[PDB]
Amino acid sequence: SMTSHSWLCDGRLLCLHDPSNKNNWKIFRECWKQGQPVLVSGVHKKLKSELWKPEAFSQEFGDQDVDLVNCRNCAIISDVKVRDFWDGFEIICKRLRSEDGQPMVLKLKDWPPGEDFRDMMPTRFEDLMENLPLPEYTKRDGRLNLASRLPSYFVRPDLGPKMYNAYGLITAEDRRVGTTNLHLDVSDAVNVMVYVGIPIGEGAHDEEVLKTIDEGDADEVTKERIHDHKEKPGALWHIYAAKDAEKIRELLRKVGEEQGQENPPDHDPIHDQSWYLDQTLRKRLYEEYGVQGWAIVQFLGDAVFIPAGAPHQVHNLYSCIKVAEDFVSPEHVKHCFRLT
Ligand SMILES: N#CC[NH+]1CCN(c2cccc(Cl)c2)CC1
Ligand SMILES: [Cl-]
Ligand SMILES: [Cl-]
Ligand SMILES: [Cl-]
Ligand SMILES: [Cl-]
Ligand SMILES: [Mn+2]
Repeated sequence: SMTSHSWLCDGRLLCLHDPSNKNNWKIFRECWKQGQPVLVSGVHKKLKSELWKPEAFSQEFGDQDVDLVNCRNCAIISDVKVRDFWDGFEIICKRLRSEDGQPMVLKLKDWPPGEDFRDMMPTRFEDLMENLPLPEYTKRDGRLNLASRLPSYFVRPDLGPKMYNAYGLITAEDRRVGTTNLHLDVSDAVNVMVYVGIPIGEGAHDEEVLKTIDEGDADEVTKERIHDHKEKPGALWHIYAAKDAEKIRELLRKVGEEQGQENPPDHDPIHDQSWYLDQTLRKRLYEEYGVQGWAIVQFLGDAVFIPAGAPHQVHNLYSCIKVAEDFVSPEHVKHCFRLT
């Protein structure tokens, strides 16, 4: 039977089922006030699927100049054409190769660039913004979005949205690498999975994905969602409460010193965006500092709500197109205030 919502993370994560239900705010606002992330499923069913395909981005925008990142070693591939990324998104025999002769796991950096999404892709901009869940929070002029209403005593988010495009991580060694390293944002955000590409040709990485989910600490109901085999999994997230950010900084200063890094006692390993918490580090955070997080598998059409100040990291299981919008809820406005 259709239902309004369910729970993941053993009851610690709200999952809303109908992205356009006018009563979602009643269930959402209690969890949100407590500093929890929230998941909303089904947004892909609201969108024009032909606007969110890799082949369309390559056809329309392929001659633009861009930089890529090699996810395995953080090397920058400078000043290549955006088609060199898009044409290898699903077809492994078309990917740029490292020296070792393997196909690379690449991230497309800052594309569309800065605040240019709306000007470059007006039809994509309209399709996303008209279908975002919790619209009183997430639309540029929603009644519960303070972004347009705050003085300069508050850090205001840039004009969005922002697209996040990267290949899936493949090997056993890749399990310890991030697509996006551990960081935090002073604004709230909603991140929507608009396309998942599951490859062919050398796309025999389905088996190692079914060991990542597990070691990633995903709950039994999420696992039930993986093992049912009805929906496409895109990315594994770990999110931590804003209140636990300093304890995470303490762990990462201890680990940096153990690994012979030479850092001042006050430096900020979360702002540096240089760490990915692997299974070893997540267990050390729990055992040594008493910190628990949320392990979230984002499927096609899932919207992840990330609270302001909450440290978070992202690991792509398959090739993903994500689109994110920043907003400033009244519940979390303290995180962007410039004093005390
Ligand atoms: N729409 C659709 C059909 N989908 C094909 C891909 N399926 C898949 C493939 C690899 C891993 C996991 Cl968990 C799921 C899900 C069903
Ligand atoms: Cl908070
Ligand atoms: Cl467009
Ligand atoms: Cl709303
Ligand atoms: Cl990163
Ligand atoms: Mn972020």
